[PDB]
Amino acid sequence: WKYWRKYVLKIC
Amino acid sequence: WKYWRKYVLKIC
Amino acid sequence: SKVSEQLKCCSGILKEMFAKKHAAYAWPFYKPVDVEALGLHDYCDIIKHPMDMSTIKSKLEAREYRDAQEFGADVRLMFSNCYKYNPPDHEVVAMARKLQDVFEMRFAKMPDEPEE
Ligand SMILES: [N]
Ligand SMILES: [N]
Repeated sequence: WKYWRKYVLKIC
Repeated sequence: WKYWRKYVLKIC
Repeated sequence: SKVSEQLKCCSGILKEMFAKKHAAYAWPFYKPVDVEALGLHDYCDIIKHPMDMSTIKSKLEAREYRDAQEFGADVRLMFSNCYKYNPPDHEVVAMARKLQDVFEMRFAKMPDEPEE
């Protein structure tokens, strides 16, 4: 998972 | 996804 | 000179790319892809020249771009890496497209002679 502040996003 | 007032919503 | 002022415009475009109003799709591109933290054992196999917005910022501040077109090429390398590595239906691809849409419209409309 990528993270930035209140955001998350699965890249792997 | 975004942590948004208790919820975790998919905005992307 | 036209080059120095066009580079200044490039900084302004990058600053907008970092702004809150674009964050919901821009944020995956703020920093280098941390292959180790993410466990992406195939990223370096596929992507030979990683690029991200913070690195482009550092290159502008270290004066690594001869002109706006070398700046633009690094921005487009960013997006291309994302299109190349991820499945075409991946959320991050749509996100790259939305940010690219903003970048292309600003980059296209930059004055050809900003010093005048
Ligand atoms: N992933
Ligand atoms: N999304």
